[PDB]
Formats: sequence, C-alpha cells, structure tokens
Amino acid sequence: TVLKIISWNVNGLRAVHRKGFLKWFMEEKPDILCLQEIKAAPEQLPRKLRHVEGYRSFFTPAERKGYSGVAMYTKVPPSSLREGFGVERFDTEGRIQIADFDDFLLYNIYFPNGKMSEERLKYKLEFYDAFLEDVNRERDSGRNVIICGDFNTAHREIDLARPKENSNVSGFLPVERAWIDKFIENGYVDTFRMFNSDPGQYTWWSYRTRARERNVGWRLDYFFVNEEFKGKVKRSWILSDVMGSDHCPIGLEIEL
Ligand SMILES: [Mg+2]
Repeated sequence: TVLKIISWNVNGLRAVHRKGFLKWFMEEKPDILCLQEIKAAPEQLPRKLRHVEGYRSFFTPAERKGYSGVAMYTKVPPSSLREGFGVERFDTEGRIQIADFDDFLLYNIYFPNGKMSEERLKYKLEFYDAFLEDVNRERDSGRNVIICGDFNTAHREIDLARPKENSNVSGFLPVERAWIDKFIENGYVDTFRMFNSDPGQYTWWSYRTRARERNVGWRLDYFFVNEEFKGKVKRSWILSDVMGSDHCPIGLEIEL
C-alpha cells in the first residue's frame, strides 16, 4: 500500500483557489496534503472553500493577521497535532504543525525567511536550532519522522540557478547551507536527492523577471526522513508543472 504526501507553499490559500487549487487537488488525490502560507483566518473561511470531500483538515494560523499559517488535509486523521516546539517566539507565527500518525510524525513546517533583516536572519537560524532540538528529541525516543515544507534555503550550488550571485543573499548564505549540512549530518535524509541527482530541479521562482520561464529558481521545499525510515521511501519528486503559486508542490510516496 502506497501513501502519497504532497507539500506546497501556496502563497495564500485564497489566491491559489482563484488559480485552480481544488481542480488540482481533486485530480492528484494525495493521502495527505501539507500546505504552507495560508495567510487567512481559518474561522473566516467558508466551508465551500475549506472543506474537501474525503478529507479531514487542520489549520494552524499565526498570531499576526493574514501572515504565514499552515494547514493539513488528510484522508485518515492523526491521533492529534502539536503546533509548536515549546518556545513562545517560534510557536506564534503559524509555522509549525506536527501530526502524529501511527507510523510517523509528520512535521509540516514553514521555516522563516531571513532576507528582511539581520534580526529575522537570527530568528531563522534559531528557529532552525529549535526545530533540530525538537525532531532530535522525537527521533531519539524511537519515533520515525517525515519533515516537509519550505526551508527557505537552497542546500548546494546545484539547488539554485545563480549560486554565485546569491552567495550573500539569505537563502544561500554559508551559515544557512551549513545548517542543512548539520541537519543531514544529524541523521536526516534529503529524499529528493535519493532519486534525482540532476540540476535545474527547483521549487520556487520569483514572480518577477520571467524567472519561471527562464528556470531561474531555487529548491526551497524538501521532504526529509530520518535514516531508519528511508527504506520506506519509494518516490520523492517535484510537481514542477503545477501552477498557482510562486512555489510548486513536491511529492513523497512511502510504502508501510
Ligand atoms: Mg509567499
């Protein structure tokens, strides 16, 4: 039995709905769909918009109105979800949704963008720190873990079109890249690279400067699993032709 999980930074749920979201979701039929950047008060969402037949849904909004926010659709519900690491400043931005399924925890994470300022870059790296602490704690206790979402960093030079010009832009700073190295070193596997070693494989393109048509993109969205669980991973891929956001969806298929 295959379980298909999709992750997508939709850049606003209302926006992606105007651009074919429901038709796409109906045709793709994942078992679990993880979404980032909802940008909406869930309580203000009409049912025609939020509810999708055959799926349970769970929404984790930011304190700040219209900002960030994540959500999860699933055919089979988790036993519960956790919405933070236990650290106030990281738990109030609508960035963390951790669902407990039988066989794994599924981390649906919208990691912070560090471009804004040195303070937001500091926040990003310390968020990374708190995340690693959290997943390590769970992984240490014998849990298998799947982590998906927008990491807001391209790992290696192959993971973006313009590595040299972005050497001092947040998203490709040596400090950020080094954290992904560290995360991997700690026993988590970048599942896409298990199957695809090719260049030009990205998940985000600026809406500006015709980036998507020029494939001037960055691989910012990942599926990671812990080392012990990797044997269950059968596919990890990029749904590059799916429109509606500045990111495209990514997919994981696992056999349990
Ligand atoms: Mg966005």
